[PDB]
Amino acid sequence: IAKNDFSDIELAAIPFNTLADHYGERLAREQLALEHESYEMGEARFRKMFPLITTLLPKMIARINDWFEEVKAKRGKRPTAFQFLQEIKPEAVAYITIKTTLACLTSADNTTVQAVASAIGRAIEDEARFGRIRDLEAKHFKKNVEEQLNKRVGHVYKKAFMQVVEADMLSKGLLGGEAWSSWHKEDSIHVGVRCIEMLIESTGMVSLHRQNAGVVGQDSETIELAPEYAEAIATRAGALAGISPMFQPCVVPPKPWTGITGGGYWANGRRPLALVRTHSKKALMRYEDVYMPEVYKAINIAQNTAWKINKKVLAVANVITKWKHCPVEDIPAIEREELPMKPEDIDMNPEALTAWKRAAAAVYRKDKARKSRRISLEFMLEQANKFANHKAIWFPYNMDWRGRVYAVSMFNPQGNDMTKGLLTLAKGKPIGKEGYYWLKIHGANCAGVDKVPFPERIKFIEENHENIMACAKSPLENTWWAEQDSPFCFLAFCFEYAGVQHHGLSYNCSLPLAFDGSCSGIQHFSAMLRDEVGGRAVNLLPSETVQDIYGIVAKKVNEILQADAINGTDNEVVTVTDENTGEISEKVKLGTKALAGQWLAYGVTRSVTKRSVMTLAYGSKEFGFRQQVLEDTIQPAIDSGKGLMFTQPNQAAGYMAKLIWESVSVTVVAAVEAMNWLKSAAKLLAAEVKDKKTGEILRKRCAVHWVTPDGFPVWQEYKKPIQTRLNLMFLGQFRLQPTINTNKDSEIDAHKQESGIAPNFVHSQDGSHLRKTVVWAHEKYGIESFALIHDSFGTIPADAANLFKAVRETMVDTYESCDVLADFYDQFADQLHESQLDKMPALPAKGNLNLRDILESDFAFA
DNA sequence: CTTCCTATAGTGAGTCGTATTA
DNA sequence: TAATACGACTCACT
Ligand SMILES: Nc1nc2c(ncn2[C@@H]2O[C@H](COP(=O)(O)OP(=O)(O)OP(=O)(O)O)C[C@H]2O)c(=O)[nH]1
Ligand SMILES: Nc1nc2c(ncn2[C@@H]2O[C@H](COP(=O)(O)OP(=O)(O)OP(=O)(O)O)C[C@H]2O)c(=O)[nH]1
Ligand SMILES: [Mg+2]
Ligand SMILES: [Mg+2]
Repeated sequence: IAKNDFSDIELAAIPFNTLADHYGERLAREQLALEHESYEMGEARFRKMFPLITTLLPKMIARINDWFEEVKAKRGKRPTAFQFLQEIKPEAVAYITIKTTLACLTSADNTTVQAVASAIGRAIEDEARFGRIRDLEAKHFKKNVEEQLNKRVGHVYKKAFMQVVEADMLSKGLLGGEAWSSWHKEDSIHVGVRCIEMLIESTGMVSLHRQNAGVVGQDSETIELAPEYAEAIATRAGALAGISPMFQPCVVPPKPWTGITGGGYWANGRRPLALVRTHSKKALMRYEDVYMPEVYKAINIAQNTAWKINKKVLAVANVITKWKHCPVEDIPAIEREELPMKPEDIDMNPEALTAWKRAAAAVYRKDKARKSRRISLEFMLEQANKFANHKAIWFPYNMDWRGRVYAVSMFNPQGNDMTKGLLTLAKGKPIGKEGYYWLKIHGANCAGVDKVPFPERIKFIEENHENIMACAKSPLENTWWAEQDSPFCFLAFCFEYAGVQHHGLSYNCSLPLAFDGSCSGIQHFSAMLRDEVGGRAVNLLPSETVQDIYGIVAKKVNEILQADAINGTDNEVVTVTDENTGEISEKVKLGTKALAGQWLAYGVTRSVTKRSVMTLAYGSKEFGFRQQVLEDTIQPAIDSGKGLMFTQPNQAAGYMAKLIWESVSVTVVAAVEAMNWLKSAAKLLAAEVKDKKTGEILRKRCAVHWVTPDGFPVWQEYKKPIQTRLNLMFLGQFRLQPTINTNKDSEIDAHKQESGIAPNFVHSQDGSHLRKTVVWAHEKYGIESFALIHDSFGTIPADAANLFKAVRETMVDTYESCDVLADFYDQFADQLHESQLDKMPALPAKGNLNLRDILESDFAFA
């Protein structure tokens, strides 16, 4: 390991020496400096900005040590937070916070004082340790190198995109150790809060508020950034200038993996990376000794995927985002969102002010979301304008306990349209014909044209030619590209399809082409049992037409809608003539007879029968569809004036769900049956056992354990947290008692462990198929670039073909020699359950559909 | 039971009883 | 001595 081997005096030397060694030197320094950028503000970097962080940063810095006095002078006990806040350079303590705080804020969802603090406290610890190493490394990567100019130049402009090396030369000094927080979540809270606390005193940046008090279930405290700053983030460009996510790209090939920790970043002065983001220590420790070469090589290749900033897009990106009315509504405007003032009168509770409590909160619920999506945008935009030039930039990868592959950089190619459109590769090659074709294809996919045969897609392109004959020239005028489902990503194409015609099929192209199936997981299910209609629905079959699984269930459910629209039942009795009004909720259970008549009045298309579908891969039944169909289509409908027919909503919601669950239950029959099967295994395999009365017991609730195709092990270990609260006199005002979970539990939550065993095993696959994919595709068709998004594996226009094919070749080959369902069993037959065994088997019946029919499946790429 | 994972996480004022320090 | 900062416990919560 790193430590125990050499004294910290040099642990910060090896990384730099080795770095400067390959690649270059100029780029070597900027690297660890960059990595450092996620801990403390550059003394020089700062003096260079001569606008926003500039103001907040110092005010905070001061307050930090300034607070250390107030505490040092006082007698009595000292605020715990302090106890470990002192031995830490304040110039960092402040910086972390701002960012880390601004970071969390970018989450329109969880902004609860819990999260932030977690996020802050973590970093602080991430600096508490690696203290000197984080510093001494600087004094080191500061001094020049050992002579040499030529080879020290950095790359000699040699356009060859330097490739990383191997564990060989890799000095044992560059590894990883305990990448898990050593502090107790309890204390980690004291720190952040206190940080936050002092961030408030110093800078008013963000304020804390009591969200929906007295609400025993939805009661919590969150921090909402102050307007001032918010306002100077939509207008004042580069506002977050010096602000950079605690994780940024790299302008050099990343440090290859070979262990549970020790990858992505080089700088041994920071926090190590976890190959598998495990919600625990032990879980990750299991992954130590695995002997799973296929897993590593896979990620190693993905990580070594060089990226370039789409200089053209950016050019317009940061431009329009500052327009009062941007052609992209997906962009949080800069204008202020008013609201319907008090409804004429004042003291009334009919349906006006009664519903006003929910007719006015929309703005109080949206002003919070906008600021989110905006703070986010400004982030991706800074990094862009930041690396805009950088020759090449890599993204480090990680994977959840399930396998799925995530990029570590917050500015990952796995983000929104803006973000993706602003990315591209570099090792491109003269697209040629094969590519040009798919290029025009990718244009359509993005153009929202994914419901038709390729021939009709390409057609779509040639048809809208002149539509681009000016879009790529003066987009600032050609507001057409900003209409397609993904304008940004589309534009990127508009800029290629334009030049490809200015240079010919010789026109090199680095733009990655995206390939996404019809409905992942559901595709894999129909693959491990061969659901005849299943694959045919998830387009997995060599169909001649685009089978919209979502749309089939529409007409399908629509069919049953006409049924109950003729007979069904009838408006059941109210709830009047009774004893003493025991239950007056809904004085009419209505009937399926009039229900269909309401739906047929709304339309019911693929829309409604959408979410409820995919979600099925996560565990969505008729119970769940109620809420979905409601808030997704019913609830909002009426909250817009329409939906004037839905007299009793909740009921109608129970109606469609009903219809829905049916329509699919018989379609993707394999999926459900499979899940129910899985969902059945866990239970009697998760819940402990006892004995013939008395009380004695034997088998202890074993943690889910099985192995993926490529070899990636995995455990569910869905333990049950043991929470508690703290007492914190926040800002000498009140007492903030945080309810937090203790990262030292041991108990396990069966229930969940159950409802999750199935839906997880899914991704585990469609996330494992992927690895094998890229690997095979690497050695098979010598591929290097991969713009994969869990199920959207992409590559250069020329590597399209090999990819488009390779995916199948794996999906098949894999679910062929391998038997997920079966294998899983063998993974516990004896290891897990002992006696009984029975009243649980009932293997799922297989279907007749040779997987080779996939190698030719035109659609359903994934 | 009732929508996976990029992890999470009911709140604050009363009232006390302890180590801990200037 | 006498002043801190807080875990522990317990209610009522629009
Ligand atoms: N694992 C996972 N991936 C998701 C989920 N939602 C979307 N994705 C994938 O990540 C991609 C981008 O996700 P986000 O950046 O989180 O959402 P978004 O698509 O930008 O939505 P919006 O434009 O309205 O901001 C799109 C898709 O490939 C999700 O819940 N889980
Ligand atoms: N794990 C997970 N993945 C999601 C979730 N929502 C979306 N995704 C992933 O991101 C993908 C985005 O799909 P959409 O573009 O929203 O729909 P679609 O099914 O592709 O069909 P279409 O574009 O024609 O409407 C689908 C899926 O693989 C989610 O809640 N959880
Ligand atoms: Mg979203
Ligand atoms: Mg998809």
